[PDB]
Amino acid sequence: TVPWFPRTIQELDRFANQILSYGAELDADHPGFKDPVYRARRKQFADIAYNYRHGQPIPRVEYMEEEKKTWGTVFKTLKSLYKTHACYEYNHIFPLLEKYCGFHEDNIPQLEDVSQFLQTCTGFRLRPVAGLLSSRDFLGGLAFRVFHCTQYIRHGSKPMYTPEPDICHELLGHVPLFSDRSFAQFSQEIGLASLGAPDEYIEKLATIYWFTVEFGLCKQGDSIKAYGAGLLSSFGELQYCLSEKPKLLPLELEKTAIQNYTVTEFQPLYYVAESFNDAKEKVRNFAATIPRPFSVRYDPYTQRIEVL
Ligand SMILES: NCCc1ccc(O)c(O)c1
Ligand SMILES: [Fe+3]
Repeated sequence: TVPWFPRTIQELDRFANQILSYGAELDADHPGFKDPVYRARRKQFADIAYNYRHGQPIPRVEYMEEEKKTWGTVFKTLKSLYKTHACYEYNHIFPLLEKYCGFHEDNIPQLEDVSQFLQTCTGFRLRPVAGLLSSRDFLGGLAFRVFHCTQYIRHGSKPMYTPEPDICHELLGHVPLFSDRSFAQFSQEIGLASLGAPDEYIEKLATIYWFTVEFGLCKQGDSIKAYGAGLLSSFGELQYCLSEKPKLLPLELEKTAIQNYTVTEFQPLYYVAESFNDAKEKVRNFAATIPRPFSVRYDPYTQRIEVL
């Protein structure tokens, strides 16, 4: 039968009891695996996420000097590339994040301040997430303009590398785009298409998500710029994606939806969007082909999904 999905924004609280409990930091391969302090610090951030409930302010955390040093290294190194590689929407908002959210080399911004700023721009809000959510729950949150965000940071032994999302990736990669109204509507359309969709389509939407929100390129004037969070938080791939090496294809969902990708090396190919409004339209058309015995609409006044 139709798989369950949240109908009010508060029902998102039901996701905490549905994450992968044995996370990446438990693998022998993780940069912080033999470090017991790092291991305890991760447990500490996971307990904060676990106990969090919709509507509460996100807890503030005092980051250690070692964590701030890792943040500073990542921040200074990536910052040099945005003016020439990042899409206009990213560069337009960055100064405001520096002024009101504390985006600076010496300070890790607190999620509550960032979430309030996003709320004022487009109504997006953040909630801390323990570990790995299923694609279904992760995309479902977007229908409500809710982004599940990590609050921990990568291990300091390898500042320019992370095998998973961490706070540098969320703040430098995702957050700036969620400040833009058109990108916000586009992300939300992906989430709405996902509600009650059969598993095999959830995987298609997760693949579309990967080639847009995480690794998307966008047309701007007669140029091409990065807007994908995974590119914007990766020093090496951001430079590589705008060089002559990768193959570039126009965003076509029927095709993008089944494309294979790897998470371990630079992407051999990227899809280019004409604009976020156009990508939004393509998602809405694609959602029409998903076999669901109903239709959905979000009502921002009461924060509930209406099932038609
Ligand atoms: N679901 C696979 C892991 C994942 C999901 C969403 C993201 O934004 C990200 O950076 C990584
Ligand atoms: Fe991400």
